[PDB]
Amino acid sequence: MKVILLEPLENLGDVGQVVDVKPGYARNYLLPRGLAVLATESNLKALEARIRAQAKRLAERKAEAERLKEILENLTLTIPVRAGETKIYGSVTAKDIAEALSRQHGVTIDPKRLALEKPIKELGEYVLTYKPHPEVPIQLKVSVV
Amino acid sequence: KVCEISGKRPIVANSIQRRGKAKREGGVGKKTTGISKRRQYPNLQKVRVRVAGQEITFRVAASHIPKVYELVERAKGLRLEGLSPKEIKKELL
Amino acid sequence: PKHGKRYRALLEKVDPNKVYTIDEAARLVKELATAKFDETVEVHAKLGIDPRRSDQNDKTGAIHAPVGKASFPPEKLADNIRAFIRALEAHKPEGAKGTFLRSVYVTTTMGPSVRINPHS
RNA sequence: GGGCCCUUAGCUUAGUCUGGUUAAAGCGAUCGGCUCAUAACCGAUUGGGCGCUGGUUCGAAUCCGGCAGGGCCCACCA
RNA sequence: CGGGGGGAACCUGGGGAACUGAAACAUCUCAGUACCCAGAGGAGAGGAAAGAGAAAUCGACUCCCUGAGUAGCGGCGAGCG
RNA sequence: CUGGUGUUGGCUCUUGGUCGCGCCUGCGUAGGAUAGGUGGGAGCCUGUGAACCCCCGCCUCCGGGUGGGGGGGAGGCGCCG
RNA sequence: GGGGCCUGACUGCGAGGCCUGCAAGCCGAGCAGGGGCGAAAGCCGGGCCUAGUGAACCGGUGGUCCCGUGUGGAAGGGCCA
Repeated sequence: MKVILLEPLENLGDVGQVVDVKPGYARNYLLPRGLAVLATESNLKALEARIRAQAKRLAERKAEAERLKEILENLTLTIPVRAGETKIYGSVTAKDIAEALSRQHGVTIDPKRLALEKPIKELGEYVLTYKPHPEVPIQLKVSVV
Repeated sequence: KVCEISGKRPIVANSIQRRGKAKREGGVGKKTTGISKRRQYPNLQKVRVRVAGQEITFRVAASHIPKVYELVERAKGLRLEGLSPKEIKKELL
Repeated sequence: PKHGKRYRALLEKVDPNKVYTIDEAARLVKELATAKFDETVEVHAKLGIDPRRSDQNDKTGAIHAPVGKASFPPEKLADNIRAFIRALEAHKPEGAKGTFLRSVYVTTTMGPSVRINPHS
């Protein structure tokens, strides 16, 4: 009695998994409470048809998410910050690193999705990395005027 | 009575009574002491399923029980409402 | 512990659950016979005969005898594994029911045993 | 005539499938103490070709076949 | 849009006897007959091979003639076929 | 009346028959000693740490057989007899 | 009645008769095969004789020229006992 699951259970669990039970159990518990469904061709194939469509769907958020690897990692950041000495005038965060990062030549960034922390606020030179899976490393430029 | 899926119904069968040793084995053979008419009924049970809002139930030969949930599945492609589990059952194929 | 080392390494060259031929067996007799002397090849075999039968080895139905040394060519030990299998199949009693070549295992005086097949 | 249960000193359990080994018992009479009787009431006694003809083994109640003994049930009967 | 009810037989389906025969009787016979029931129609049924069965075979189904009281079935009885 | 099945499902407790396999088991005379048969059979054992002592558990014909662990340290064992 | 060898208490038949409603029952010379006793002629197909018994059916064993559902073989029959 093949049966595709949902709410992972003991000694048989983890969604979309197919584990055969006894008609009795499936018939009057699992199917009644929506804790699984018949491993029918109908569903059984529509499973893979949603198993691939999430792997090849995630293979686009780590594929086109990787075209951003070998591009905006080496082509280092060029930030003309208005600093001065040992403590800049405007720190540095997404509102900074990213903001102007965009200006450079069209660099789209995230608010905290990178390696963010506290806004630089300290003249020198730092470098962080993107995120996640498996992410890409890029630098920074603590400029002065 | 009668199965709502397969239309299985009670058939008529005899009730043969043999005696003696089977020629197959020892010898002489078996003799029939009495033939009697009788019925063999299907092993039909009651199957309650939800489907839509109403309930619905089935007098179905146990043998076919599954075919019940085969319908309850492909029953989600039709438009079954209007408070009536009498028309919902009717509906199912 | 239970066995030595000259035997503990020989358990590495034999599958605990596998049948072999009279070629890969009469050959594996060389590497498991690691004794400072001429190890002896003894083909032990369980028979399908009654122990307390006057007309049907020992009193438990398990015959056995040696027919080779640890230095004899891998092919000269393949001549007596077929000649000792045909010597016995030449004395199967009339009313002796049950697979005669019930269980055959070939081992040396010391080295481990490898359950081999008497028909290949 | 189909099978499936079974066969030691009087009775009636043995041990035997796990041979190289001791056959013990109660009942049974006898003999003794017995007491001013008898279940004696103790005691001492007191026996088994282990059905039989044979095989293996240095060895057979025990393991090897070839036959009978009853008590057991099964079943069939033209 | 259809159904309902009727129709002398004929037809198909669902049920289905006993007297009788066996010179008793229980298997067997009468008999899937009588009868009850539902339905069809001027007919009904069946029908284009998951066949037949021994022929380098035939080629839907139905009906008549043969085959044949044969092959067989059978308290191997009566009889059935 | 009754067993086997179907309708009939979850969870544990305890348990049989089997075949795998891994370990143990055997104490009549005498024999160093608690000898399953029968064959191989002159070498394994030990630095995969042997001789020796303590704690510990199982079996026990109360004689021992034997597993684990620390210490320890270069010695045990078979033929022969 | 006694003894010495012996097993014809053979197989394959059986002219011609007794008895007789049927079917049963009884007697039987002689030919072939291979035997026993006897020197031989010969005698022997159980017993001085008349009772000691049971058609068919259905099955069991043992064989065997037989049949073996397309073919080979089986299954199961037939024939003899």
